[PDB]
Amino acid sequence: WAPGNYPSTRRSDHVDTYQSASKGEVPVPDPYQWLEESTDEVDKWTTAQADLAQSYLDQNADIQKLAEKFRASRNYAKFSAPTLLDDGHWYWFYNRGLQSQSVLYRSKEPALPDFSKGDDNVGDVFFDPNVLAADGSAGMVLCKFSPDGKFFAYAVSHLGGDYSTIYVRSTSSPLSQASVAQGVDGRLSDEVKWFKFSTIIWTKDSKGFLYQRYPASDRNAMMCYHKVGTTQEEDIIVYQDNEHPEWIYGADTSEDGKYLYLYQFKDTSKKNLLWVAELDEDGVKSGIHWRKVVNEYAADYNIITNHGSLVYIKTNLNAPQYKVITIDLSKDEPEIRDFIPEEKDAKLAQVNCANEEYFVAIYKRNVKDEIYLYSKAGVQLTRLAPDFVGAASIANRQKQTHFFLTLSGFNTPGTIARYDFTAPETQRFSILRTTKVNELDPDDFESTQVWYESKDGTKIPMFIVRHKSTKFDGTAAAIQYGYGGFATSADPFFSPIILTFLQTYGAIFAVPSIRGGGEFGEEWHKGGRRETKVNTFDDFIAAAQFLVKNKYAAPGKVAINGASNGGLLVMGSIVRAPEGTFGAAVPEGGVADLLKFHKFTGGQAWISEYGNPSIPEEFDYIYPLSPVHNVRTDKVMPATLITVNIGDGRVVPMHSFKFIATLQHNVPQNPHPLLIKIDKSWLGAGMGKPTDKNVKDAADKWGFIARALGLELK
Amino acid sequence: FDTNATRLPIWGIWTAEHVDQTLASGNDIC
Repeated sequence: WAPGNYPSTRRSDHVDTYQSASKGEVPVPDPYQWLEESTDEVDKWTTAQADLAQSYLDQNADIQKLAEKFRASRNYAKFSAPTLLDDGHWYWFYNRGLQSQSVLYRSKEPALPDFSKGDDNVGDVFFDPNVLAADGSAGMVLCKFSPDGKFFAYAVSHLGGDYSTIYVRSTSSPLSQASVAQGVDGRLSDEVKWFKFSTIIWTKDSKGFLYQRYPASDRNAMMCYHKVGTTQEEDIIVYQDNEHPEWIYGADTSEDGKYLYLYQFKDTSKKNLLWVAELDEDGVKSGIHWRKVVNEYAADYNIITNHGSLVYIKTNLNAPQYKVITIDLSKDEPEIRDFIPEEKDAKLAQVNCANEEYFVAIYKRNVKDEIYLYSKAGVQLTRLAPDFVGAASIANRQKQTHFFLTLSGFNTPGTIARYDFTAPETQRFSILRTTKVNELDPDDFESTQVWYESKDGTKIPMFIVRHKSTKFDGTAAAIQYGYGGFATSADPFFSPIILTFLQTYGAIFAVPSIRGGGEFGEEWHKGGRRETKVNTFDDFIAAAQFLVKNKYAAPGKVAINGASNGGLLVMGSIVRAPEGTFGAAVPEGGVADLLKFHKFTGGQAWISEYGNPSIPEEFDYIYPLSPVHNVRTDKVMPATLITVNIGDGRVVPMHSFKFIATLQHNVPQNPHPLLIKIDKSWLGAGMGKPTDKNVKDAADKWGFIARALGLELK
Repeated sequence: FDTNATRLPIWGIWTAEHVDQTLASGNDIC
């Protein structure tokens, strides 16, 4: 490779004209509009670009060595928290190490396993996703046992399609290589197609389940009910709104069997309607009477549980950091009260009801999760896992006398803690399982939180992870991760590949809690959203400058990475930041054409985050931010490796194709390589790639960064 | 589970290194 040898890329004379509130009518040239399409020309272009990318990566001998390291780092047993079904047996996911999909196990005995004995020694295979297709192409995207434990509904995604299909099987009929070989697949006849952007919500009678489907872009979503032991033609439409075709739907059923809840969403903002229907014992039928409790888009509402007509709801109504309210439905005009009040400086992230009347709450304080147990009277009884530092979730069923916590972070691979209400008061909390890694020692790695100041004076926290031998003396390379949007928190997470990269090169890993995320609630999201979106980039750029300025990383040795909205983040950041701010950039499946994002698949919902390009006022703040339309001819770009999957239906690969073509046109003689790596396996909706393929891709990405920053293997 | 979060521009159900979601996969299966 040398500068100025990029593929021949035709520049059309397509021009789109937009309305600007300040500038009037603005003609915007789109010479790579043709890269929106699926044609022979585009096939030649993607082939040429991918061959050029692979050719450059072939020059790097260290990539093969990293693949060896990363495979070994991933090669360890992994497992979920177990779930007790009403048959008395415990079910959990188990991965041997490098399986592309984890396998659902079932306990041999109707008792909580001693998991130190080993998963195969304490359980048998119930459901193996890997055998859904002989070639491993079929992926289980989600699943749900019935309340009574008799059936197992599971959504399957195929390669090629943009929809999942729900199948149902008896829990006494396992899916494995043995069962497939010995007999017939073993599932029921039920085949519920066109399932998307949803979960499976069983009614508490275990007779059927609620699911969202689309008609045979995606519009006119329907909330439907499927009865077990029937075909999809017999499925009841529970709710649809042809007047608002862009709206989507969710659902929930109360544990007592009394209520059916309907959620309605108009866009990707955290605002939903909430209607409540009373079920009589024969269950969901057509003609459900909806009580319109929340009937305007104003706040977030998610049901926790109910006791009689008193409904407990996690909400951010007049409470940016979230809280728990009660709405008493016995009243004609329902009275709204705070059960657990808003904490000013901690986001209420999750609340589950446990042992019928208690509440387990997860608070996120300075982007670090804290777990508490509350009584029925709203009294904070105790803090659980007080010395834990990372991200946490709850796993339980309301009626049972236990719950679990799944705990992880930058150097906590996976701890599963159990709380048992039946034990003596001092002995209730315990550790069920701790995840054991391979080669790495998590104790060799330190994570700290440091604060830096953005351009506007706002103070922003940032996680810094390093191998403990690495010094903050202005010599280390840095890898800066970000997402920056949609109230998605950039939480701590265990990555054996990242830690392996840090130990190998003595680099550091950085995660600034930039505005746009939901680390500090609604106001933090509002601070990097729509007209304020530029703050997200300023926060992210300031983070990188702070790392160099304060001697965490060496000058020009900050690489940046991000996926999807994180791709937009990195692509916009290289365009906007000063020359030499970054030493490498890796956008993965990113948004980039912010003038046309809303024209493709489910992009129209993201107007909540980016604004509407068709509105003149909003065009005026989108246009200057759009990465595709702000590339210059006078700024040296860092070494860039763009990655996309050609079958990506979430973010059309269009976005990345236009950006790389625009980069290559504007700075053809850039001293650093501007490449795009294009995977041509049409990966289905809600899938990982194969494990070996992930390892290879990781080795490419991290090797490219290593070489771009001039890092050698010791 | 978050219905509205399943259609975000995000990697998988926030980074490429989140590849393994086995730890949390058994949290809400019933």
